Amino acid sequence: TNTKGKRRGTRYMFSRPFRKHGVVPLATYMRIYKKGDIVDIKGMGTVQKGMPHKCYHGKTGRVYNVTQHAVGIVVNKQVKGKILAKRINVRIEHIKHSKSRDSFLKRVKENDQKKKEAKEKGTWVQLKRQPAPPREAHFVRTNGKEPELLEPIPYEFMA
Amino acid sequence: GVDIRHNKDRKVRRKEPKSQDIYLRLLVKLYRFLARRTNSTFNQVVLKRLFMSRTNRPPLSLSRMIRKMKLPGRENKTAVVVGTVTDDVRVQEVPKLKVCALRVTSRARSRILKAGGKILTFDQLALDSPKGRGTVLLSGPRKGREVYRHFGKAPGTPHSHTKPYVRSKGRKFERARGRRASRGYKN
Amino acid sequence: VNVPKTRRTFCKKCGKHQPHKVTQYKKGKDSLYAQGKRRYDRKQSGYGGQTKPIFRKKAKTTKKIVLRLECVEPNCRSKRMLAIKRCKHFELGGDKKRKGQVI
Amino acid sequence: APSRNGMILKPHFHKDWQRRVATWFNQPARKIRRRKARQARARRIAPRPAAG
RNA sequence: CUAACACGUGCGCGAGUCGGGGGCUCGCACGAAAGCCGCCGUGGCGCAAUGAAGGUGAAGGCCGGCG
RNA sequence: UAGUAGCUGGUUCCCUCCAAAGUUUCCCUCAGGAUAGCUGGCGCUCUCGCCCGCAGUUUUAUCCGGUAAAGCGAAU
RNA sequence: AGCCGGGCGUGGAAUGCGAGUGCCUAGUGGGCCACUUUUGGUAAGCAGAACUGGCGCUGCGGGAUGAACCGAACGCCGGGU
RNA sequence: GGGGAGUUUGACUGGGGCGGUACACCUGUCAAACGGUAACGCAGGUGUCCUAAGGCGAGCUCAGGGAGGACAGAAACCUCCCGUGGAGCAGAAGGGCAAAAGCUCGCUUGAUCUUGAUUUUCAGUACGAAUACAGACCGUGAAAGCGGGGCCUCACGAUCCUUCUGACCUUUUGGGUUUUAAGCAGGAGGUGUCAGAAAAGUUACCACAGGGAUAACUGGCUUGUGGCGGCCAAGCGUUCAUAGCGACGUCGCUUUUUGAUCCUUCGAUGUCGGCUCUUCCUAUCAUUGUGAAGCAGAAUUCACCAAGCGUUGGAUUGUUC
RNA sequence: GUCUACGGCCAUACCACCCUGAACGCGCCCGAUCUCGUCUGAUCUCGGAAGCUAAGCAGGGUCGGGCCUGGUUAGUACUUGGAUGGGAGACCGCCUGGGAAUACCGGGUGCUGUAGGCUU
Ligand SMILES: [Mg+2]
Ligand SMILES: [Mg+2]
Ligand SMILES: [Mg+2]
Ligand SMILES: [Mg+2]
Ligand SMILES: [Mg+2]
Ligand SMILES: [Mg+2]
Ligand SMILES: [Mg+2]
Ligand SMILES: [Mg+2]
Ligand SMILES: [Mg+2]
Ligand SMILES: [Mg+2]
Ligand SMILES: [Mg+2]
Ligand SMILES: [Mg+2]
Ligand SMILES: [Mg+2]
Ligand SMILES: [Mg+2]
Ligand SMILES: [Mg+2]
Ligand SMILES: [Mg+2]
Ligand SMILES: [Mg+2]
Ligand SMILES: [Mg+2]
Ligand SMILES: [Mg+2]
Ligand SMILES: [Mg+2]
Ligand SMILES: [Mg+2]
Ligand SMILES: [Mg+2]
Ligand SMILES: [Mg+2]
Ligand SMILES: [Mg+2]
Ligand SMILES: [Mg+2]
Ligand SMILES: [Mg+2]
Ligand SMILES: [Mg+2]
Ligand SMILES: [Mg+2]
Ligand SMILES: [Mg+2]
Ligand SMILES: [Mg+2]
Ligand SMILES: [Mg+2]
Ligand SMILES: [Mg+2]
Ligand SMILES: [Zn+2]
Repeated sequence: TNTKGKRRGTRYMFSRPFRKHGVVPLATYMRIYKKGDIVDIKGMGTVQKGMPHKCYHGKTGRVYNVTQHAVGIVVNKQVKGKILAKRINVRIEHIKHSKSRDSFLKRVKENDQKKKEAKEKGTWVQLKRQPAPPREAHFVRTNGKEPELLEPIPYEFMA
Repeated sequence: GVDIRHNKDRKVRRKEPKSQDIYLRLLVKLYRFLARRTNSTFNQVVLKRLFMSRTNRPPLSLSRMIRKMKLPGRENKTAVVVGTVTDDVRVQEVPKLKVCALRVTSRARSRILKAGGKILTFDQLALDSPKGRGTVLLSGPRKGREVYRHFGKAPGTPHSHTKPYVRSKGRKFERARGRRASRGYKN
Repeated sequence: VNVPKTRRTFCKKCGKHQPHKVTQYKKGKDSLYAQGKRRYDRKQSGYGGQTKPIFRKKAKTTKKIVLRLECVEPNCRSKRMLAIKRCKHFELGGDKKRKGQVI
Repeated sequence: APSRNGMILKPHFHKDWQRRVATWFNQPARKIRRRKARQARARRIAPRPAAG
């Protein structure tokens, strides 16, 4: 059977990208994580302290505790037929703010603003994101040039 | 052929009391009629609770009843409980209450009558208030039974304050291996 | 491994870091009147032969050796047990090694 | 074998308990006999206290 | 089938509950039943837990009197 | 002494409803058990005749990867 | 960071559907087959895995025959397709 | 003190046994781009080592190469230049690392005391290992800081018993003092079959409950091996590739050899040969009819239709051969 | 236009050679009493201001290497789902969707934050 080591099969997952080894850029250290941010997990092999287990690599969780160097986050893990929301502590290098939430936040601010506006105007405005509707009817103008014929080319071997 | 599942097709709720006595069944007849020919849902709740079993109709204590009726806004309303009103001895001052219950302890009934309240039974309650206006529907603590201390997450498992099943309490009964860091492990 | 004979470390009684004299802990002589021993001879006496098991399948060639620490402060002189990882050869404060010499 | 959850029990029926069983089917007859003896002694000691 | 335990259900009473052992009932067809005891509740279970043990043992919140 | 048997054989009426597993971990464990998983029964708390949630699905965003392919005039 | 008090309902993608929760619990813990992926093997109706569906637990029309293939899953009947 | 008694004599497992450990662990792959994922699959490693190879701080830069300098050279030491790591970091492998995680010095013992939480296998239980904290005592540095072992992934052990350490600790039972003993908490002494019995064989004198979950026949699938047959045409055949052969290749057929497997049979299908007797196949030895020869005749080759009819008597061996 | 101090993103910023640098600045540079450290004031530390853009540094150049970004390769390779499709097989075609990577050919060669200067 296999081995139950903590880092089995991570030679590519925890490795560094090509031509990106060396000193960790300081912007990663200079970011602020508060209680309740949605955050992504991406193990970085450069630092070995507080490295998350390989099964949380690429997972997104919620911050619930902030500490000197690390952050505690609640993340869902599918174990057999059930999902457990378990909390793990990850050092700040292996973490990154999720941009999936800021889009929704900006949308909230923007449609709240356009709801506050036009409230006095009384006009109607659409807020829900409708799915891509079918294309409407239109005209395709030929400019006096007729469409050119397309025919299959004859078979002839290359190799 | 239809792509459906029949596991949860049949609902398990009670249609009628499992009991066989005749007085409760007469009450059930009356409240069945009331529930189906009145739009008030108090009758529906009362009939449903009449259907229930003994362990689902826990007794309500006098202290609980006075505590829940002393709350603001609910003065001079009738306290309705489908269970048994038992006396509480650790309460001296008892006000006058208008109680309705299936059965009341003798000492509790004496206490209420001495205090000046009146005891009602669900029949006379129907006559007084068919739709049940001015009623405070109470119930005893359902989780009061001691069997619930044995339920839930199993003992000998981290962060589980569940009572084990032990034939006798003492220092020689389930205290050594799973309960101490000194002997094996501590959960 | 090599361990020095003196170590400045925490002392429980003093509640502060103090110098400690360290030695190697060796098992004491088994008292004949321990409860377990007394029960053992009471059970073994008579007929029926051997009762408790005798271990034979030895497997480990080493053992964790324990350092006995003693606070050098004459008033305190408290003692504590400290153990570290297994080792085949072990010595106390011998031939402090130096680098870059003739092999 | 243990089931899911329950109490560990130590029934003391590992001997030949079925040979030494004390049924109490003579309890009413014993009570009747003790009574009869009681009244017989009470009659025997004519004016003396029955209790003793 | 007996005993033990767990849980679910039905009934009585309910911070209590239970005579199973004994006794009183002119012993005796049924009746070896049934009724009663209450200063026969000894006692069991419950009402308090925790600690190895010595042991300890289950709210407090506002104003006037020397922020 | 009706000795024990994780092993063979047998295990008695009808209809109705629901309906599996041969997988995880531990065991002198491998023809067996315990434990999760899968099943049934008993319920209970609410709900509609504005709104709550949920989904073996899609959409819109946003991250995660080193297989198929490809490369050796790029590292090994 | 926690507290209070106050104001905002166009319920902020599509589709579908009542949901949550608690006890007690039997049987099972020999599996097999197929498209695709795949390891050992010259290979096998061989041995070993992943996903899904089946057989086992399942009858029916077709493949003459048939545990698994194709269609389709079942109360007792009449008509139609 | 096998005269006699009681008992034991692991598991896995292409039958069992011998072999091996796939039995507790770790790296890469298998593994199908989350995770997980099998086989006695593949390549390997572990039961240690370290007073520093732990912890800080400072200063330097490695492997290799080129050009120079008395002995001196291919290689001894010095200097300059190039040098993205091609070196080193204890060990297997993988990841990671350049004013460092490497090399050299300075000072030290965070490898110390203590309560909780979390991750890894997972049942989401332990052990082991690890991660963030928090509370004291410290080390180092000017300091920010860093450090409660080794850059990360592995290097280890329940109950019962014994032993040591701790408190002006509790009990030692009618009261008191002192020895003793028992407790409470933390380490150590094991169980490598590594969630942990105290354990040698033989039976052809054997027994029981079972098993076609499993071997020894046949029969099935397979056809490597055996047997037989093709295509190509290097060469042999004095000359001439193909009268007759045919190298180096390559495609098949058969189940009269052996393997491989374990589907049927273990509440039994009588398990080698020979004797006797019948029938069938053709991949034809002879005979009938043919065609080709390196066929003058004779003899003998190769091929075709073809199984109608024949295919013996003996020595040796249980033999089949 | 540009520099210095501290930086962010870390080659569009690197590497090789060549040309030009007004002012400030950054440097090279001059010495070792003190602070400090070496075999050596070479480095480090300290005290200065005779000279110089020679070098570093900045800007620019190269049908430059590299790097970054496009086209081609290419709807090719591969691939989700489907068929009582083909083929003895090996494999291949089609339907429904997604869709690469070399060679080869183009373009570009650091943006920018805070504070403080020079261009009087
Ligand atoms: Mg139907
Ligand atoms: Mg059901
Ligand atoms: Mg003796
Ligand atoms: Mg069972
Ligand atoms: Mg049970
Ligand atoms: Mg029997
Ligand atoms: Mg068995
Ligand atoms: Mg069987
Ligand atoms: Mg891979
Ligand atoms: Mg490939
Ligand atoms: Mg198979
Ligand atoms: Mg089914
Ligand atoms: Mg079917
Ligand atoms: Mg057919
Ligand atoms: Mg029809
Ligand atoms: Mg013997
Ligand atoms: Mg995958
Ligand atoms: Mg350094
Ligand atoms: Mg600390
Ligand atoms: Mg180190
Ligand atoms: Mg013999
Ligand atoms: Mg078989
Ligand atoms: Mg020739
Ligand atoms: Mg026969
Ligand atoms: Mg026979
Ligand atoms: Mg022929
Ligand atoms: Mg100088
Ligand atoms: Mg210059
Ligand atoms: Mg110049
Ligand atoms: Mg170029
Ligand atoms: Mg700037
Ligand atoms: Mg001017
Ligand atoms: Zn001390």
